Amino acid sequence: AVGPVADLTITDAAVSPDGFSRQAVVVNGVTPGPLVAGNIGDRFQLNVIDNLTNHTMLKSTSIHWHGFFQHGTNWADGPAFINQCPISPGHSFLYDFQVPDQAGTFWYHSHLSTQYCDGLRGPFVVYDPNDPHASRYDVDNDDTVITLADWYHTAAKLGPRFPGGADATLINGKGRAPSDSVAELSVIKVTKGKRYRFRLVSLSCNPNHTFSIDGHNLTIIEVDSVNSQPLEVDSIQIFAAQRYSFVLDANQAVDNYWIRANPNFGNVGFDGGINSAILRYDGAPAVEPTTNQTTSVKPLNEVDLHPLVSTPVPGSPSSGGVDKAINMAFNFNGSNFFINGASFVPPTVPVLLQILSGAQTAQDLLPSGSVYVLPSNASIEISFPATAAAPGAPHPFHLHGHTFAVVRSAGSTVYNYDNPIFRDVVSTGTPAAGDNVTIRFDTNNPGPWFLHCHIDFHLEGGFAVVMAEDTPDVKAVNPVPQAWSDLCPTYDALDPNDQ
Ligand SMILES: *[C@@H]1O[C@H](CO)[C@@H](O[C@@H]2O[C@H](CO)[C@@H](O[C@@H]3O[C@H](CO[C@H]4O[C@H](CO)[C@@H](O)[C@H](O[C@H]5O[C@H](CO)[C@@H](O)[C@H](O)[C@@H]5O)[C@@H]4O)[C@@H](O)[C@H](O[C@H]4O[C@H](CO)[C@@H](O)[C@H](O)[C@@H]4O)[C@@H]3O)[C@H](O)[C@H]2NC(C)=O)[C@H](O)[C@H]1NC(C)=O
Ligand SMILES: *[C@@H]1O[C@H](CO)[C@@H](O[C@@H]2O[C@H](CO)[C@@H](O[C@@H]3O[C@H](CO)[C@@H](O)[C@H](O[C@H]4O[C@H](CO)[C@@H](O)[C@H](O)[C@@H]4O)[C@@H]3O)[C@H](O)[C@H]2NC(C)=O)[C@H](O)[C@H]1NC(C)=O
Ligand SMILES: *[C@@H]1O[C@H](CO)[C@@H](O[C@@H]2O[C@H](CO)[C@@H](O)[C@H](O)[C@H]2NC(C)=O)[C@H](O)[C@H]1NC(C)=O
Ligand SMILES: *[C@@H]1O[C@H](CO)[C@@H](O)[C@H](O)[C@H]1NC(C)=O
Ligand SMILES: [Cu+2]
Ligand SMILES: [Cu+2]
Ligand SMILES: [Cu+2]
Ligand SMILES: [Cu+2]
Repeated sequence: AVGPVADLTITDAAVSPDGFSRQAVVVNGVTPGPLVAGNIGDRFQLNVIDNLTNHTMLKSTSIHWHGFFQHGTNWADGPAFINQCPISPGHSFLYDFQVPDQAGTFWYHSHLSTQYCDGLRGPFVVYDPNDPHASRYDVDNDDTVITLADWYHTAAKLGPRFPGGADATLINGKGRAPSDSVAELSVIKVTKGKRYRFRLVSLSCNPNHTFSIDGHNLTIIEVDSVNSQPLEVDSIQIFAAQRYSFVLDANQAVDNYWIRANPNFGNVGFDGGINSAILRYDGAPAVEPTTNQTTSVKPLNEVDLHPLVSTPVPGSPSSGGVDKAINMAFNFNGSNFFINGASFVPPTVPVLLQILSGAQTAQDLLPSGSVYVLPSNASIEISFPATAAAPGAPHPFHLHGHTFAVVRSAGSTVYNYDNPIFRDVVSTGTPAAGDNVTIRFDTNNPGPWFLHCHIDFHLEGGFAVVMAEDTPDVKAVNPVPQAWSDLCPTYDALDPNDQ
């Protein structure tokens, strides 16, 4: 792992994770990029060096540190034209922030167009030397991070606007496309008798994945950086951008066992060993498993998750017992997504720069109809009713700068004002189940924070809004470095083909 103080060099390279060679966006030579790690309390100084040369995958870039509150450092959050102008090619920029009050499993990714889909994405872990779950496992390290990624043989800007699924699911950066079932698979080495904290991170641009391990159950103890009550399951459906820690007891027979991550669409199942990797106990031969999959009889259900430590829900025990309730009505017209009649188009001047330049009201802020001004020190409820009007369901919505209470989960008609799980990416379910997924949070974090579908192609088609939280305090609370002030002039000076 690198960090907390590190250079991250962004370049274009040839990679072949599934044996097919293509140009991708890589981080210190690799994709998924390297694990960034620190401890709770750390200051991170992550120097992002943009040495990109390929305009099709974008020569400019911007990195988001997914799940971090970034309190007082809203300028470092990453979304292009919300929190900064992109870094320009040939330049570097220092993201410099603290993580005083969080620990768990995160990730980092480009937040410029669909560039993370082209490879700029990797895992990010913040350890707790007082982790309340430490008694449950023996091993937690670089090799117990498990990444899932959808991989495409055509680049983001070159294929369909809304791809019908990936060529290959990669697990720790390797996997098979169904045409070449010879390509090397990832191996996750375990040792009989040891308990492992596996940190499962979905780096997905689009599909969700139903993750299982032949012969083993999984005890979930963390959900998107929030410590849970331990929950034993035999399969986990994990949506783009979500994270779970699970404990795996390596107390079965020394052998090879299939690791399975079946996407919701694209190449499904496991023929040829697609959608798979290998759990190899030490001593087992260097061969593919021959285990078979059994029916999941205890699948994860989000409603079954609860915080480890009692965490009151923001507001009061009633539908709309909050200071401000916002409903998000979805639409789609074949090319673009809309929220409450507005398809997001990034503004010329980043929302944060507009605020620092005096714009504190929805009337003054751009894009018009896409920015919701929130009062300070208030409870907020947001509902995302599933509708046939928004194909590509279930949409995993993400709120930057906050961890929220999921008061109503997909596939559940029930509202939990008592002990609902908190997380930062939530499936908004389907119109088939009449879902009306609802979240709550408190506005104690001044700044503009993106709220958007985490299917990158949908974000790109406009499926986003901005929550402009406590705009009158943004300037005082988030002092900006000169390097940040320099971004927009430099970017705006670029030829459009060097963007
Ligand atoms: C900027 O980044 C973008 C996004 O990735 C790059 O876009 C690529 O554009 C090229 C050229 O326009 C496209 O090439 C097409 O590629 C396909 C598939 O190619 C792959 O499969 C081959 C078959 O086995 C194999 O030879 C290739 O290997 C080479 O390429 C890789 C990757 O760079 C390299 O690592 C290797 O060393 C090899 O050099 C590769 O694995 C190919 O089939 C296409 O050909 C049909 O296409 C044309 C028109 O129909 C025709 O002339 C041919 O007869 C052929 O039948 C074509 O060459 C490519 O698909 C794009 N990549 C992606 C992921 O979308 C762009 O290249 C980058 N620019 C720079 C400067 O690198
Ligand atoms: C992961 O979780 C799943 C679900 O919780 C769990 O599956 C359960 O496994 C047990 C294995 O103990 C299954 O029950 C067995 O079923 C067989 C077939 O009917 C019976 O013959 C077994 O009886 C023998 O073994 C018992 C000990 O448990 C003796 O008490 C008994 O007298 C017999 O000798 C036994 O009942 C159970 O049905 C499943 N439940 C399902 C599928 O819902 C699985 O074991 C867990 N995996 C791991 C590795 O922990
Ligand atoms: C999903 O829940 C939201 C939030 O409760 C609902 O929107 C509210 O509906 C009632 C109408 O009976 C209004 O009084 C509230 O003011 C609404 N909030 C709005 C529109 O901002 C929504 O109706 C529910 N939708 C579905 C499909 O169940
Ligand atoms: C969908 O709406 C967008 C944004 O308003 C518009 O520019 C686009 O042309 C529309 N597309 C179709 C297919 O109607
Ligand atoms: Cu994200
Ligand atoms: Cu985020
Ligand atoms: Cu979506
Ligand atoms: Cu985001």
